[PDB]
Amino acid sequence: TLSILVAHDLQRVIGFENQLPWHLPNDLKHVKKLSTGHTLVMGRKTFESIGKPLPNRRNVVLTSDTSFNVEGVDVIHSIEDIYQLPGHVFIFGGQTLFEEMIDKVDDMYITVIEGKFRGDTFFPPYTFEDWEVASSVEGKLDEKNTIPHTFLHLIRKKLVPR
Ligand SMILES: NC(=O)c1ccc[n+]([C@@H]2O[C@H](COP(=O)([O-])OP(=O)(O)OC[C@H]3O[C@@H](n4cnc5c(N)ncnc54)[C@H](OP(=O)(O)O)[C@@H]3O)[C@@H](O)[C@H]2O)c1
Ligand SMILES: COc1cc(Cc2cnc(N)nc2N)cc(/C=C/C(=O)N2N=Cc3ccccc3[C@@H]2c2cc(C)cc(C)c2)c1OC
Repeated sequence: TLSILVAHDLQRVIGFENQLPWHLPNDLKHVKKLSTGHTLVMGRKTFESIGKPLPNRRNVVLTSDTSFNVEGVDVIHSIEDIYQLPGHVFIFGGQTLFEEMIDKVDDMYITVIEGKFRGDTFFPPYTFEDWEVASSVEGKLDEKNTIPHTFLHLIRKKLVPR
């Protein structure tokens, strides 16, 4: 399976100055539970923002840098390399990789951050006419998680005659 994994706000903001605009620990635990034991594919800028690979999963970084080499990170240099990765592959970001892959993935795990943040990077527009809501689960709010959010699992709809 090839999946998108993303958090975006009410206006599809995903980042500001190479950081998540929001502080929401519950969504990082969501990311952890979905992607442990599988593969994350991310662009170079997204990797440098995190700074080190996330433990207990394959970390794949897409870059044009022939010199790129980080311990615990596998490097690919073209989009076509993604389809050769085994197992469940999650497209992890950022805007550039999302734009290149949104028309190719089987499904999307989207955390909708129910707010309006200042951003400089965005998830591409998409329509629920094209995507079936396999599940929609409201995140629970508490002391450390104060922004309403919704976990969506969207599966691409099949085009059928009538
Ligand atoms: N909210 C979320 O769920 C989420 C998730 C991830 C990231 N983000 C945010 O997204 C922002 C970064 O997005 P971004 O688009 O600016 O950067 P990005 O997609 O993370 O990285 C872009 C880089 O990836 C490499 N790349 C992309 N496509 C390629 C291709 N076809 N072939 C070879 N290399 C390729 C290039 O690296 P080189 O220039 O080294 O060749 C390119 O400069 C950050 O603010 C981050 O916080 C948000
Ligand atoms: C730009 O910056 C980033 C972007 C994204 C992309 C992304 C965010 N959300 C959605 N929904 N989709 C997305 N593709 C992720 C991250 C997160 C990286 C991070 O440190 N952990 N993540 C998972 C993890 C797994 C195992 C051990 C440690 C972690 C760690 C973490 C886990 C837990 C349980 C709590 C905390 C506080 C951290 C990121 O760094 C801020």
